Formats: sequence, structure tokens, C-alpha cells
Amino acid sequence: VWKDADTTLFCASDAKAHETEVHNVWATHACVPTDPNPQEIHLENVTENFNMWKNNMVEQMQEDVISLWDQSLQPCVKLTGGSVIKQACPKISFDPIPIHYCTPAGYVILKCNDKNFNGTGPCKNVSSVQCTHGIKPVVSTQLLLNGSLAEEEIIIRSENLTNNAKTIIVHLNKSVEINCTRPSNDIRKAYCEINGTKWNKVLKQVTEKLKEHFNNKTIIFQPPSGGDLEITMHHFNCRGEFFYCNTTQLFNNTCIGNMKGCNGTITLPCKIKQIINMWQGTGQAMYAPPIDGKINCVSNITGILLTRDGGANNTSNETFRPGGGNIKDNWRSELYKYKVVQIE
Amino acid sequence: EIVLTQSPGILSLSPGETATLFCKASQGGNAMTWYQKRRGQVPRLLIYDTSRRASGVPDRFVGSGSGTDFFLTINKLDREDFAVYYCQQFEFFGLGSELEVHRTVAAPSVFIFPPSDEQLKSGTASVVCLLNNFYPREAKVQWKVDNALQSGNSQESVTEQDSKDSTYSLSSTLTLSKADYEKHKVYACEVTHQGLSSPVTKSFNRGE
Amino acid sequence: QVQLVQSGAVIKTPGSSVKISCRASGYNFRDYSIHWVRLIPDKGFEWIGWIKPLWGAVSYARQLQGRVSMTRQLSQDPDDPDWGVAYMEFSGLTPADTAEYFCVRRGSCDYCGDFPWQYWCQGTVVVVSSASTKGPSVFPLAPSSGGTAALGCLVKDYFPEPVTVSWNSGALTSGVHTFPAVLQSSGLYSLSSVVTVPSSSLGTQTYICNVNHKPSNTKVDKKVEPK
Ligand SMILES: *[C@@H]1O[C@H](CO)[C@@H](O)[C@H](O)[C@H]1NC(C)=O
Ligand SMILES: *[C@@H]1O[C@H](CO)[C@@H](O)[C@H](O)[C@H]1NC(C)=O
Ligand SMILES: *[C@@H]1O[C@H](CO)[C@@H](O)[C@H](O)[C@H]1NC(C)=O
Ligand SMILES: *[C@@H]1O[C@H](CO)[C@@H](O)[C@H](O)[C@H]1NC(C)=O
Ligand SMILES: *[C@@H]1O[C@H](CO)[C@@H](O)[C@H](O)[C@H]1NC(C)=O
Ligand SMILES: *[C@@H]1O[C@H](CO)[C@@H](O)[C@H](O)[C@H]1NC(C)=O
Ligand SMILES: *[C@@H]1O[C@H](CO)[C@@H](O)[C@H](O)[C@H]1NC(C)=O
Ligand SMILES: *[C@@H]1O[C@H](CO)[C@@H](O)[C@H](O)[C@H]1NC(C)=O
Ligand SMILES: *[C@@H]1O[C@H](CO)[C@@H](O)[C@H](O)[C@H]1NC(C)=O
Ligand SMILES: *[C@@H]1O[C@H](CO)[C@@H](O)[C@H](O)[C@H]1NC(C)=O
Ligand SMILES: *[C@@H]1O[C@H](CO)[C@@H](O)[C@H](O)[C@H]1NC(C)=O
Repeated sequence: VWKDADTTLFCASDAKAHETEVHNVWATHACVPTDPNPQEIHLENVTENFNMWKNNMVEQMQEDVISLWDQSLQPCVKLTGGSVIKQACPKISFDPIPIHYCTPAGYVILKCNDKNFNGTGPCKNVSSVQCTHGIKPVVSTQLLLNGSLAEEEIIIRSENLTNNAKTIIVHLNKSVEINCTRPSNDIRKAYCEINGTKWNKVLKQVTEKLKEHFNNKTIIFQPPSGGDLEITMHHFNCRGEFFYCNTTQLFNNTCIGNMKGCNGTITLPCKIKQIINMWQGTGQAMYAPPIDGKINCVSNITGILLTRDGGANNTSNETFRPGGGNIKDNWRSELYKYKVVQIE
Repeated sequence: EIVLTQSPGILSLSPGETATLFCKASQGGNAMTWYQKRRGQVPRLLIYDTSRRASGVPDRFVGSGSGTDFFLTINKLDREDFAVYYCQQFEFFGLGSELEVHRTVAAPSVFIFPPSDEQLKSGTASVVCLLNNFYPREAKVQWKVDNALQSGNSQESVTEQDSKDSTYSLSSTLTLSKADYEKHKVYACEVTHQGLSSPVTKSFNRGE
Repeated sequence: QVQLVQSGAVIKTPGSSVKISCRASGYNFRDYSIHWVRLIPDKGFEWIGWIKPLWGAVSYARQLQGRVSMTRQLSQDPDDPDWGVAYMEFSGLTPADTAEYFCVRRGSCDYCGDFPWQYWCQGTVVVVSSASTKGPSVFPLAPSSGGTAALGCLVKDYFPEPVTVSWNSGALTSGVHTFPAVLQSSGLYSLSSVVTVPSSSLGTQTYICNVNHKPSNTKVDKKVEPK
């Protein structure tokens, strides 16, 4: 016997005490060692309801990542509500590591193992574990990077698809590498390379999945309708530098519909910015210019964040735009199959 | 898209009674929201998630429904509850139901006003017919000039329902050029109303 | 207490753009979306779009896309840093865009969704017209004779709304009906104010309607007597 409940989780990790890399340092002070022989028990005859959109584990991850970024990514200048804050802002070592979230005594984590679970409603194949799998706190907009993959089919996740204000999480079943580089020798100019054949095939499958949920209407992509660059562009942090990539070429309807020319390498134009709008909602931060040399990180795109257009329409299609911007959604995409219960 | 169809268009009831208002959605399964809009006031949220009352909303407001059929019930009606009520789901809205005060039928007092010489001096003639203090609001006003029915050349305006005696007043304004005005003798407005055993006519003869 | 305060009513010419502001205070401005919605005479409510203040992400009603732009500005006051302003700009206006525009915000309870709007700005009336400002002509509606008689003032051909009407400088209020104005085909407004009084008094009492049209700086006192 158990009941839905919220409690203070603790974190476990394999962070190295000798690393100066910032995620390692945080976990060393915040987390405990990982368990070598994790116990997972399948629950027989048990069905359990889940709701990834109302999952307090997400709130706790959010607080931790905010804590990490506040301790570790101090800007040279901080602009908040009309105030100024000047500080040292040394370059850092930055590379997210997996963090496990775990329940203390008297609680356990229920995990949904249903292959195409969309994040809510009943789960028939449930198990009990003490800790989530290892989750890297990757902060990004538009694209989910370096996350877990859907096990079978591409999955569409939303708290309410009829609600145009709710972000849609497309969970891919096959990742597509995105390769971003700022070459050695304009120091702020960069670019990301994707295999068009790889991506356009995946995106096609995405639109096909969307049709299933949207009355077989034609699925059309458009660019973001407005907002700060952090959300109108694919925004992420590589080696401590803040990247912004123009994803216009990633959502090319001409390719997904059946033409020729669309195979081969897509090169998104990107730029590293020193002045950024902080996702923590704390205002604007100013960082020192980029480090020298070839700044490069290759990531798996494992998810897409979309908003769908609303309004008094009744057209023959639905329009989707890259977006979201609520970083909690990133944590939801990884924590969707988990919920905490209390044992009596 | 979702189409929300509210009924009835107008509901006439007395203070102390219970009103039931309906909203039918073209798509089932969504929760319903209701707003109140008193005349000339900012809209006010009443119900969300089909049955939950919003901040400061008294318990005589009761929302319910399921599938495509949704209801707002207002128990023991207060004078302030007479207003227009709108339903909503996501970005979609019903066209509203008006809750109005019921009272005994009252025939209008009818008056007719010829145009002034000063206005005539300026090339136009406004003839006005007043229907004062009646109930219900529905009335037919017909202009006749030398017994010819006039159409397309008058505009009506109706007061808000009087907060104290629950009656309405209505004006109809026939507008004619001076040249047209001066070509006819008999100007008459015929009023048809539930409170009248037969239509009432008020008239005048131009220049008499 | 949450408060949304909009900018004032405006008259716009067709082809114009209107920019409406919504000052939001009493809560953390970054934490809640603001929506815009318009209430159109004889057509009802139309949702315009939403904006999320953190990044200023937006979503516009499909049928209005190309004509609407939403932006926001966050307080720059160090001891009062949590309020903000939302702006909506609506372009290529036509008379059909004549409406009352509202900024709205959801409730903050656990079961509050995005669309049930618990908080509303006071609304901004936008009138789209090519009409020139013009003060009204005032004409008498003369009483035609115990019984009760009616008399009034016809307030004709003014723009824009509103005009205010009192009788005998406010001393006469019982039985006054000042009708909602009507928009004539000329593009100018017109209304009547009427009052019923004893026939007995028509020879003893004076009746004057006081008409004020501020947009034209026009004030008229019209004495009305039996024809
Ligand atoms: C649970 O019930 C199923 C049949 O519904 C049965 O096959 C299974 O053995 C049961 N498990 C136990 C051991 O209670
Ligand atoms: C549940 O997950 C287990 C692995 O943990 C798998 O062997 C089994 O097939 C799954 N059952 C269902 C009903 O999905
Ligand atoms: C997920 O599945 C549940 C249960 O079948 C259903 O209620 C919900 O609509 C689904 N959500 C999506 C986005 O498919
Ligand atoms: C990238 O995806 C591959 C599978 O396609 C996986 O093996 C690898 O672990 C991923 N890299 C990460 C999470 O950095
Ligand atoms: C990915 O999901 C799609 C359905 O959405 C399916 O057609 C395809 O086979 C899947 N690819 C795999 C198994 O990686
Ligand atoms: C990523 O792209 C860079 C050039 O921009 C190239 O040097 C490198 O080989 C690529 N990485 C991989 C593993 O494809
Ligand atoms: C992205 O690039 C396209 C050109 O392909 C340009 O039209 C658009 O403005 C860019 N978007 C942003 C937000 O920079
Ligand atoms: C879309 O794809 C077509 C065909 O490959 C190409 O001609 C066009 O430039 C693309 N548009 C972009 C890059 O957004
Ligand atoms: C894209 O990936 C396909 C396999 O999916 C491969 O055949 C091709 O080499 C890649 N394109 C390029 C230009 O590398
Ligand atoms: C994805 O993971 C790889 C390490 O496996 C790393 O090099 C890359 O920088 C990661 N991407 C991001 C954006 O953190
Ligand atoms: C869909 O929206 C309704 C409100 O219209 C909400 O009550 C419901 O919870 C949403 N879907 C789910 C099951 O989350």
C-alpha cells in the first residue's frame, strides 16, 4: 500500500572530487555516491496513474539547476530590475553530468515502463526503484539535447493538445547529431551541421505523428512569431559559451513534403553572445568574450519543443513553431515516467 | 475550432428565482468557463474547470455539465445577477445569454415629435417617436407618411432596463430631407406592443 | 492584489495602427502570461493572442496574424522590480476593428488553466473612423399640449462619442431617459434625451437641456417649450 506524495529527494552521481568542472563541483557538495547494484522491482497486477505535467520531482530538479547556475555561472555584470552587480567572471569548465534523483526512507519511486506512455493516465507496466536514471541538466530552447529517446514510436507529449498555450514535447525515438563549431581564427560567428537526410526523414515522421493527433490535417512549420533571441533561436551553452542558432533551415516544409536538394548537410548560422537574457528569469547577464581555439560540441537531438497556433480558424492544416522556453519542460521530458509514492 | 452555442438568448426571471443557462460545445470532453458582464462593467470570471467558483464568487452560482452540454445555475437571484453571461473554452467563446428582470406587462406611453423649424432651416427633418416605460422590450414601431410605410430611413435606440421599475424606453427617429418632408402632410408612428389591445397611433399634420 | 491598468480610449483613422499598453502590478510579472482579447459590438469576444513575459514568446490568433504584435517591458525600479507592462499593437485598422480591447491574466490557483481569466484590465475602447471631430446640433422635442407630457432634446451630428446631457443643470433627474447614441450613415452620432413631466407644469416650469461635447469643447443650453 502506498499513496501519491511529495517529499525532499536527494541526488546521487559519479562526479569526481578532483574535477574543476562546475557540475562535478556542485554534485560533490550536493549529492551522494551512486548505488552499484540498483534494485528495480516490477509490480505484478498493478496499474498506476501518472501525470508528468504535475510532478513535484520537476520542481526540485529546477531548483537544483538554478542553484548550480547561480553558484557557477556568475556574469561579469548582472542587470536585474534596474540594479547593477559587477563581479569576477572567470572562464569556466562546463559539461553537464548525469544526476540521479532518489527517494529517502518511507518513500519510493514508481516508474512507468509502458512502451508508448505519453506521460499521463494509467500505466499497466509499473516498477519500483529508489532512483531515477542519470539525467544531465541540459538547458536549451527549441531542441532537447543529449536526453533519453522514446523506446518505440515517436511520442507527442502535452498537458492539453487542445490548449494552444501548452508546450508540445515531441519525444524522438532516433536521435540526430547536431555538430556545432566556432572555428579557431569574427570570433563570435559559429555554425551547426546536421545531416539533412537524417533530419528531414525524422521530421517527416514527426509530422506524420502530429497528423494522428490532429485529424490528419496538413502539418506546417513556421518560425517563432516573436520574442527574445533565446527563444526565437536554438539557444544552448557549449563549453561555457552561450550559443544562438537560427533553426529556420531545420523546419523546411519543402523537404518534409515528399523535393530534391534537401539531402546532405544543413549548416545553421550561429553566434556566441556575451550579453544574454537569463533563463532563471533574473534579468540580463554580461560575460567575457569567447575563449580561443576550436569551440566544438556534438550533441544528440532527442526532442523538439513546439507551440501550435490557435485562433478562430478552421483551415485544412495546423501550424507549429519551435518554442516553449520554460526550462522546466526540459526536466519534464526526462522525468515523465516517474512519480514518488509514500509507503503508508 | 470549438463552437459554443448558448441558450436561451434572453432569460426573463424575478429576484429570488433560479436561472438556468445552457452552453453546448461542438466538441465534447473539455471543461467550461463562465463570465458575467454587467452592463458597462468589466467582465468577471465566475466559474472555471466547469464547476469551480472564481475568487469572491458567491455560492449561488453553480456550474456543471459534461460532454458537450454545460450549465450555469444561479440560485436565489439577486438584483446584481441581471447581466449577460458568456461561456468559454480555450480561446473560443459563446455569444452570451442575457438575464433580464421579469415584471408585469406595461404598455408604452407613445409620443410623437415633429422636426423643429431650425433643423428644417438646415435642410433635414428628424421626426421622433418615443415609447416610454414599457415591458417587455419587444415592440414594433412603424412609420407612415401619408399612409405609406417607411422603411430603411429610421433608427431605433433602447434604454438599458430601468434598475428600479424594470421598464424600457425606446426612441425611433425617421430622417428625411427637407424637400421630402415638405411634400407630405400626415406623419404617424404606429406602435404594436403586448400591453396594447390594439396598435396605438400618434400623428401630426405638417404645418398644422 | 493583482492590477492591470490599460491606456486610454483612442480614435484611429482606417489604415492606422493602435498601440495599447497594459501596466501589470501586484505580482511577479515574469511568472504569468498576459492575453489580449477584444469585445466587438454585435460579434462578441475574440481572443487576440498571448505573451509570456520571461522571453516575450508570443502566439497570435491565426485570423489576425500579420496585424498584431505583442511586446513587454519589465520594471527598471530597483526597489519595485516585479511589475511590468505588456503592449499590443494592432495594425491596418478598419471600422470593423472598432471594439473594446482587454488585457487579461489567469488565476493563480492549482486548477486554474491558461484561459480562465480571473484578472481584467479596465478595457481600452478603440474607435476606427475617418470622421472629423464635430460638436452636435441641438434641437427641441417639444411637448404637444392630470395627464403627463413628454419633451426632450435631439442631439444631432457629433463625433466622437460621448456627449453628456443633463436637465436644468442637474436639478431635474426624475423621468429622464438619455438614449444610447446611434451611429448614422454619415459617420456622425446622434442621440435624444427625453423627460416626462406633468401637463400641468408646462406653463409654469422651464425645461433646459445641458449638452456637453468635450472632444469639440462644445457646450449648449437648449430651452424646450410647448409647440
Ligand atoms: C495477479 O493476477 C493475475 C491474473 O489477473 C495472475 O495471473 C497473477 O498470478 C496474480 N499475481 C499474484 C501472484 O497475485
Ligand atoms: C514492462 O517492462 C519490462 C522490463 O522492465 C518488460 O520486460 C515488459 O515486457 C514490460 N511490460 C509491459 C506490459 O509493457
Ligand atoms: C495520453 O494518454 C491518455 C490516456 O490514454 C490520454 O488521456 C491523453 O489524451 C493522452 N495524451 C496525448 C497527448 O496523447
Ligand atoms: C547520443 O546518442 C547515442 C545513440 O544514438 C547514444 O549512444 C549516446 O549516449 C548519446 N550521447 C550523449 C547522451 O551524450
Ligand atoms: C520511430 O517512430 C516512428 C513512429 O512515430 C516509427 O515509424 C519508426 O519505426 C520509429 N523508429 C525507430 C524504431 O527507431
Ligand atoms: C563536427 O564538425 C567539425 C567541422 O565543423 C568537424 O571537424 C568534426 O569532424 C565534426 N564532428 C563529427 C564527429 O562529425
Ligand atoms: C533566421 O534566418 C533567416 C534566413 O534564412 C532569417 O530570415 C530570419 O530572420 C532568421 N531568424 C532570426 C530570429 O534571426
Ligand atoms: C527548403 O528546401 C528547399 C529544397 O531543398 C531549398 O531550396 C530551400 O532553400 C529551403 N529553405 C530553407 C533553407 O529554409
Ligand atoms: C546522411 O545520412 C545518410 C544515412 O542516413 C548517409 O547516407 C549520408 O552519408 C549522410 N549525408 C552526408 C552528406 O554525410
Ligand atoms: C552532449 O554530450 C556530449 C558529451 O557526450 C558533449 O560533448 C556535448 O557538449 C553535449 N551537448 C550539450 C549542449 O551539452
Ligand atoms: C484539457 O483542458 C481542460 C480545460 O478545458 C482541463 O480541465 C484538462 O485538465 C485538460 N486536459 C488534461 C486532462 O490535462
